[PDB]
Amino acid sequence: NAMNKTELIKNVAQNAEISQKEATVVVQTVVESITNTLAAGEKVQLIGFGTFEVRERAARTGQTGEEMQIAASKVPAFKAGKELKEAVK
Amino acid sequence: TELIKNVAQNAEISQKEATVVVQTVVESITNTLAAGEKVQLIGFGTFEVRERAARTGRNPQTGEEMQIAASKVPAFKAGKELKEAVK
Repeated sequence: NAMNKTELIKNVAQNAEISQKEATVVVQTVVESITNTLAAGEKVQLIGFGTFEVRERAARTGQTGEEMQIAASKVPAFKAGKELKEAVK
Repeated sequence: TELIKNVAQNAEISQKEATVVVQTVVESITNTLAAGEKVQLIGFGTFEVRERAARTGRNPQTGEEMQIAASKVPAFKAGKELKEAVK
């Protein structure tokens, strides 16, 4: 089935033929790196894969009927590259 | 390449090995997504494949019928920990 964090680490250890601990260090690093880049408002390309950035948002309007005004916000965003789009289709 | 720098630094290996190792991460994730399954990362977020069935629609120009093809879109859902850092 699916692949959680612990599953991914163990698949990286197996496939890169490094150890359980090294694999943990690398995946933890990928996670923390992207988080630290986006928190800084910056962009990060993980090539073969895609791009992570911060996407500025302004107010949509937007189930009682109501068009409440939702506030402007920064959210995270991922832009899949060509390789990822071709693997998955 | 700041990312590859953090890996070489935190794992204590060559930039070239950090390359290779990061490629492996990209591939598992890509392979799971390619199989229709999800990749779920505690305290970061989830990747998944947004599947949409063939539909028959309507040409916006002519009111004439229009097949709309099936699709498969790679998606990422950020979790709370990532959303909050970003705001």
